[PDB]
Amino acid sequence: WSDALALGWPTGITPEAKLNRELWIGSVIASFAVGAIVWGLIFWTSAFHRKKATDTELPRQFGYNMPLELTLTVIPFLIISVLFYFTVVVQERMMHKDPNPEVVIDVTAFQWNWKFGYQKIAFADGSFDYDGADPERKEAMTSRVGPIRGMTPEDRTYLNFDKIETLGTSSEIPVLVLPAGKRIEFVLNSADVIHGFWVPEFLFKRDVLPEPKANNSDNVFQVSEIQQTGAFVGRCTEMCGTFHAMMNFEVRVVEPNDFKAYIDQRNAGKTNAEALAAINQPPLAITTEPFESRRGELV
Amino acid sequence: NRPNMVSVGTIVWLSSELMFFAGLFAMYFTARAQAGGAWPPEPTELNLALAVPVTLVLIASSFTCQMGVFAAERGDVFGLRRWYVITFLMGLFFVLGQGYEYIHLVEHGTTIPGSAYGSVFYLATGFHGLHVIGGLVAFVLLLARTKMSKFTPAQATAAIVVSYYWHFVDIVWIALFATIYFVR
Amino acid sequence: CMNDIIALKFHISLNATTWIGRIGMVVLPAIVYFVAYRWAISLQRSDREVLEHGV
Amino acid sequence: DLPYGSALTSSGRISAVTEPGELSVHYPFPTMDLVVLDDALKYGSRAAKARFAVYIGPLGADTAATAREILANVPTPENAVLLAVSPDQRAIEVVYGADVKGRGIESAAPLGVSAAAASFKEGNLIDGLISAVRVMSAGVSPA
Amino acid sequence: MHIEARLFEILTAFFALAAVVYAVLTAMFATGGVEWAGTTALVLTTGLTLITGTFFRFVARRLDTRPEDYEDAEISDGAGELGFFAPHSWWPILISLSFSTAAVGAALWLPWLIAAGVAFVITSVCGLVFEYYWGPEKH
Amino acid sequence: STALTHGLIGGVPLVLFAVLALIFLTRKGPHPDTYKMSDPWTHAPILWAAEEPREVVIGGGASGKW
Amino acid sequence: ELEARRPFPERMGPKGNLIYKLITTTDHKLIGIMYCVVCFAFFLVGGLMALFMRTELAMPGLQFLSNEQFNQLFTMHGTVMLLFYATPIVFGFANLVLPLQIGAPDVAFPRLNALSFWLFLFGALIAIAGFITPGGAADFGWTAYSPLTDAIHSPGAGGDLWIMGLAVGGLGTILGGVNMITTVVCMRAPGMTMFRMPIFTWNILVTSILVLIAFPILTAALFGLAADRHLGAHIYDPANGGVLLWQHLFWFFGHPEVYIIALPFFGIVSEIFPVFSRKPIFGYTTLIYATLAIAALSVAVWAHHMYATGAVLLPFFSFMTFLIAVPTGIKFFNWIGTMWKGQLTFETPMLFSVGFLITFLLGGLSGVLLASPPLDFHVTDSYFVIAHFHYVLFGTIVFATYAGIYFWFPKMTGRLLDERLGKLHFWLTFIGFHTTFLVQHWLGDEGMPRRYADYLPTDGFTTLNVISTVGAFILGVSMLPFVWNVFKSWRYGEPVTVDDPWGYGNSLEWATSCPPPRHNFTELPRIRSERPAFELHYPHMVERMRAEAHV
Ligand code: HEA
Ligand code: HEA
Ligand SMILES: CCCCCCCCCCCCCCCC(=O)O[C@H](COC(=O)CCCCCCC[C@@H](C)CCCCCCCCC)COP(=O)(O)O[C@H]1[C@H](O)[C@H](O)[C@@H](O)[C@@H](O)[C@@H]1O
Ligand SMILES: CCCCCCCCCCCCCCCC(=O)OC[C@H](C)OC(=O)CCCCCCCC[C@@H](C)CCCCCCCC
Ligand SMILES: CCCCCCCCCCCCCC(=O)O[C@H](COC(=O)CCCCCCCCCCC)COP(=O)(O)O
Ligand SMILES: CCCCCCCCCCCCC
Ligand SMILES: CCCCCCCCCCCCC
Ligand SMILES: CCCCCCCCCCCCC
Ligand SMILES: CCCCCCCCCCCCC
Ligand SMILES: CCCCCCCCCCCCC
Ligand SMILES: [Ca+2]
Ligand SMILES: [Cu+2]
Ligand SMILES: [Cu+2]
Ligand SMILES: [Cu+2]
Ligand SMILES: [Mg+2]
Repeated sequence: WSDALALGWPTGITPEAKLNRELWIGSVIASFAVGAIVWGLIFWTSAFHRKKATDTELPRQFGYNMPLELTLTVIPFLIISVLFYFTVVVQERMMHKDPNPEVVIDVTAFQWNWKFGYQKIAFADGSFDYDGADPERKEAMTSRVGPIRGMTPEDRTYLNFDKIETLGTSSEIPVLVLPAGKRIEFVLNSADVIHGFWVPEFLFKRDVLPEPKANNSDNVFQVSEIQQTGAFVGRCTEMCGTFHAMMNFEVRVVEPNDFKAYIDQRNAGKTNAEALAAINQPPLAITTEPFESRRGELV
Repeated sequence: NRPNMVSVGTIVWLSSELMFFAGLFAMYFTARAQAGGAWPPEPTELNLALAVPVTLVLIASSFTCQMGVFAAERGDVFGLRRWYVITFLMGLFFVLGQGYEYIHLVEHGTTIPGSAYGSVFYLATGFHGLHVIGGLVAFVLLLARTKMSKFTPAQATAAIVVSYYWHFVDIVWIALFATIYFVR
Repeated sequence: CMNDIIALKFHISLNATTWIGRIGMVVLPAIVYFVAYRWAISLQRSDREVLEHGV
Repeated sequence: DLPYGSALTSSGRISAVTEPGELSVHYPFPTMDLVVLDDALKYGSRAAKARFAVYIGPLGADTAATAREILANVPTPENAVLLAVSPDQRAIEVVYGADVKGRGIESAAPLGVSAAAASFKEGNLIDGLISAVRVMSAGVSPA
Repeated sequence: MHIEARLFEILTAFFALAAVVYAVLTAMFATGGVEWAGTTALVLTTGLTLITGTFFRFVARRLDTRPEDYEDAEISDGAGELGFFAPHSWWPILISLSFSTAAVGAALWLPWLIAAGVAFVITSVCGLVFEYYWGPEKH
Repeated sequence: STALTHGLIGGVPLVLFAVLALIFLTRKGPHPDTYKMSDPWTHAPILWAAEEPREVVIGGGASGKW
Repeated sequence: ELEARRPFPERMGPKGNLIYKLITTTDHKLIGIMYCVVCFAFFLVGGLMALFMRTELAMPGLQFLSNEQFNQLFTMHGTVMLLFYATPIVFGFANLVLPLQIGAPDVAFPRLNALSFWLFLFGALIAIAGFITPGGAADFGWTAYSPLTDAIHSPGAGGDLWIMGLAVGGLGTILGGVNMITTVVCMRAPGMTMFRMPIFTWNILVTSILVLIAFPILTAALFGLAADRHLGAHIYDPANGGVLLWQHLFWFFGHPEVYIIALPFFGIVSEIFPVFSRKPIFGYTTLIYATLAIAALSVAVWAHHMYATGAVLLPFFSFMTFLIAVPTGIKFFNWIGTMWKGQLTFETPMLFSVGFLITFLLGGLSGVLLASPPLDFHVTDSYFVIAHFHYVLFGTIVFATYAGIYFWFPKMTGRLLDERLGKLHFWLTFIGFHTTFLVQHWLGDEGMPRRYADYLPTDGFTTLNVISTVGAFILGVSMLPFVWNVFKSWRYGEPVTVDDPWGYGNSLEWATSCPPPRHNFTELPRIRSERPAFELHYPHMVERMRAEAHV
């Protein structure tokens, strides 16, 4: 069974996730085969090489087997070389970026929640085009000699702003709406510290950094398509402060026609909750719910 | 007929001390790559009319420090004291020269909170200056021990290992001086 | 008496300093007595070791 | 002639080994009972300034002349008091050096014999030795 | 002592190869160009093994074979005085207490406590250095 | 539930400790069996002496038999 | 041939036998013992922190801990285990036997050796002292990622005490590493060549080299962080590139640091396996090459902890990380080859060593799974990572640590720990460890990230968290039998009157009394191989070992 050999790995909703899961199962099979051999050898000598009651002389005092030793350094080298090749193949596919994505999402991480913006939508069939860039609010952050290349540490111009934005709340989980079967581009920028953009169904995550360009970090990753609709939870993975465990989000995948209807509702001034209700979807997140603001059960 | 245990312990520690300066060097290079074209940026104006004579004094201190080692290996405690006192004075002049450079740099707007360049410049050079001050303390402590007992081979070993630290400090500054004032 | 001054400078709760001094007023003298008594006798043993064995 | 795993070193010391999981002492008495006897021997000797010794084994045919030879193995035998016990011989031989003479051992040695004999009848070897050492040490002065 | 530096030269060659390879591999097809933090650390990691190895190379070629460097030496070959080893000292605990006082002052940013700690360290280090060199009192 | 969770956390370690202790601590140690008077003295001769005070003409002795 | 003995050895020294020694000793044997007691006190202290977290994670919702307290808990729990327990006890075992192993009377610098202990004890206390501040101790994790550690995001004094406490302790570790390199090079006994030293001595010397590379750069990075927090510097400012600058330096320190606490415990089992197998260590020459290769490779694989940052050269670090698995696999084959065709008796030191082999392998197999960036893209910053370094640290710094404690307790004390109590301790530890850490592989894969104070009932993490909580409390009660054994066997344990209580010891410490005298040796034997004590005790086997050495 693949589920037993997956050890809890989600099946995946993207082709990159499927390829990553296939690599995981094969590597686990290879690791288990090696472990069984070594565990068997350890158990064999522990059960059959114990000191008997009818032995008086010490055993043979051998401590060097050159042909065996040279053989036991080549076999592990071959296994890692095979694994390295498939490792390189998979990461190249997972990190590949198409110059023409169909949906571009601006992911803004902060302490302690999320903000999702729709930068640009360009369907490959030409049935929906939308430019959500907001450059009149990106130029309002400039702060300027400056300690760093003429800029103060409060420059914040690296962040992206959009007309349609889903802002996370302490009593409202932010829900990101994406179309199924379309290429999605995620641009990650962090306001303050480092956060983690992890969708377990994506079988992939990347750290969200402040000033990613200045840190030589590639903050853009793409998925070829999402193969099924539904709701999938997302969690922060990088230690970001007091509420690192209480800033989860949800990704809602709907049909292309549904996504077009939802964007029109958002353009019509509707909030995220009521726009989702306009396309016959739950207004709030269903995989996760907001955490109680109370600091504990003893409060 | 046997290696000097104190010399081996000092050289081994001196090698580890270099990794401490490796971290400071990494910070300077990381900030230099993010400069954007200005390194050092305004209003920082490095002047070589003072750094070069200060650097030459520290280099000359190594030669007089080596002269004290020759006297120490010769068994001449008085020759060791004369050369190490001279080395201490020039080492003190290096600290005063660096501080006088620091005062003018601060007045012109180059400070640790002022700019990223000020942070790396003062941390790299300031920590080296702390090492120079520690070396000056070693000279005083060693010279004070010369007035306590007769000049023994173990005492001559202590003089040699102190010069090892002073030579290490001088060599590190040459790397710092070339990297900061010439490789901009 | 300097608990308020210590609390501000050394980042200690003022309530904690009062109770630390309160509990320590009874526990710390007992600890010091035991340590000093053992320390004083131990120095006697150190003096002895020189006597039967030299410096 | 050395045991298995035992070697004579260049300084004359014997470097011995024992099989893993085995003991190097293996006295046929409980550990806590041995501690009580050691305390009785150590503190009894301190209170009287005379080294007290206990022997457990054979004593030839004339026990009294074997104890006498045995006491020569005790460190400072002139100021030592040895209690020899022979389970197979069912006897109690007590010998002391000349330095202990006149310090009250003459009154205490029969008492130590009587104390040891009383507990031996009950099947208590270590208890008898402990009782004999205690009464003999209490009856000897540091003079 | 030919083996001791051969250990460091072997480490030196690998560190030099890794430092060169990493710098070149980061110069090309790597975002941002040469990654300076790792390159600086690797280059000066080679320096650590180079200084220790070079010193051991110079010491080895000066002195002849030692009894512990012989493949068939006798225990009696090492007879003689080894050197000075301190029998006892309470100065080391005072040095650590002096250094810990300065660290606490630096942690809470108390300049007076930092100044006291530095003065304590100097006095404590002076005691350790002068412990076996102070002469008898003169009266 | 909540009662089962606290029962397993506090109960299993104590139950496992008792079971494993009964397996191992009830075994016979390497210590030798206490000697009995009814049995012959097959052990090697034993000479015990105190180390105090810190460092051959006899002065007398006595006899006895139980 | 009647030789007078006491009925029982003295239980304890008289009044005043220890207190003045503790603050004035230059003896490595006493200092090494002082390192085990204090490191075992810190291990107990840090374990209580994990019990608080593990109890909190048993059920959804915050029952008794807040988010801030939980964040402080795993930071300090990890700091205590990694820097206050594992790193110092490496030098704990070094001061116990390394001068004995090389036939030396003392360490190179006896006073510098004592300075390391006190620098380490007061440095650890400074960092722990953050818990008495109203704000609390450090809560940014032991990794101390930037700019989370900046004064803007971590303004409390607990983080500052954490930084300064690490600097003081790091200085002691550097000095200890300097002492160990010098001692091995200069204090070897006549006839003890470099390739005749025990594997443990080889591991410590190589480890001390790794200390001199990793710890000074950590001290440099911490001082830069202190400059940012107190002087308003811009060292780790994200606009200046300081996000990756801190990570690069910290992981250049950190990954060489985990082999500082791996290789010495590899040496410990390498000393134990030949003794209880009645056979010479398999591939003695090759194990040295494997250790050297592991040390060299560990310096240039630091960025495999930064796969998810998207700012490191993946092919370079992925390949070199795979290379480390080869020498580590070699060590298993030598250890199994040593046990192969032997006479195993499975005493407590041997029993713990076998537990190391079983435990270390599973954590090692998870390592190659993580070494590939594609697989790490899903399991990084999750409980699968938590399962890797817990299987792979526990085997080295607990199983091998306990194996060394049981192995060398008669040597350093002259008394034997009870084996029946030791077997109970081993099985309790094994069962509790596996119960509390087997299910964490599933939790991380299912989607539970690491460093979470709370989760939701609908997350599906409750059942496995409860199972892990049950196993953790078994590890807590596994602590009592060993503490009781140490407390009782230190005064009423079985006396050791022989040089080798284990029968077939090989290194030089088994050629001296238990405990060794003040200068460790009243005589030395002829050194002709890596088993001088075995040759001394069994002269008739000298011919056999030379003839049968090669298969
Ligand atoms: C290096 C050695 C080491 C050891 C031995 C351990 C021991 C244990 N640790 Fe580990 N741990 C780490 C190294 C280690 N740890 C590191 C490096 C981290 C990283 C954290 C971070 O992200 O920053 C970590 C973090 C960590 C996590 C991740 C938590 C999280 O991210 O949310 C967990 C999860 O449960 C854990 C649990 C345990 C448990 C149950 C033990 C068991 O060993 C505990 C049982 C042991 C005991 C000793 C119990 C104590 C019992 C007593 C009876 C004490 C009584 C004492 C007094 C009353 C004074 N620790
Ligand atoms: C004892 C300490 C220790 C040791 C020895 C190791 C050993 C290894 N570790 Fe690491 N590791 C840690 C301590 C340790 N580790 C810690 C503390 C962290 C997290 C720190 C933190 O975040 O706080 C970490 C995290 C960590 C990461 C980053 C995970 C992440 O955060 O995403 C990676 C990835 O490459 C890694 C891989 C490895 C590998 C490949 C080995 C190899 O050395 C193991 C190789 C061993 C074997 C392979 C078994 C023997 C081999 C054979 C029998 C032949 C088999 C051959 C094949 C299968 C090819 N570990
Ligand atoms: C001079 C040394 C003498 C020491 C000798 C030994 C005696 C020590 C006894 C131990 C004392 C501990 C008891 C203090 C118990 C107590 O009353 O305090 C609590 C806070 O716990 C604490 O601090 C406990 C930590 C104590 C630290 C341990 C002591 C060791 C120190 C003294 C060592 C110093 C180093 C050596 C000095 C160098 C000199 C050299 C010799 C709560 O106060 P509060 O602050 O109101 O918190 C509110 C909530 O309660 C409420 O829920 C809600 O959450 C809020 O209202 C919250 O504010
Ligand atoms: C015997 C004194 C012991 C000191 C007290 C510590 C003994 C500590 C052991 C029991 C208490 C811990 C169990 C429960 C903790 C909890 O869940 O919340 C309680 C409280 C709400 O949270 C706290 O923060 C408590 C204090 C944290 C620990 C201070 C660390 C001390 C630093 C060292 C310098 C001590 C030196 C001793 C020096 C010894 C004497 C020197 C003269
Ligand atoms: C700081 C003064 C600098 C003076 C410039 C010249 C440098 C060499 C000075 C030689 C001094 C000789 C003293 C001597 O032999 O006395 C010896 C004793 O000196 C001491 O014990 C303390 C010496 C001073 C300690 C310095 C601590 C702080 C260092 C600060 C570094 C900036 C003679 O002792 P005696 O009674 O003759 O056995
Ligand atoms: C559908 C879930 C099945 C459960 C699979 C459990 C696999 C256990 C593997 C244990 C491996 C131990 C090394
Ligand atoms: C980015 C252009 C080249 C920069 C090279 C800097 C090298 C600095 C090394 C100086 C070493 C002096 C001894
Ligand atoms: C393309 C430029 C390459 C520069 C390589 C420099 C290597 C590190 C130099 C460190 C110097 C420390 C003194
Ligand atoms: C000593 C081995 C302990 C193994 C503990 C793991 C048990 C896993 C049970 C999973 C049950 C899921 C419902
Ligand atoms: C090397 C990976 C080991 C994986 C161990 C998995 C433990 C079994 C957990 C079963 C959970 C069932 C819900
Ligand atoms: Ca909970
Ligand atoms: Cu976050
Ligand atoms: Cu987070
Ligand atoms: Cu790693
Ligand atoms: Mg991470």
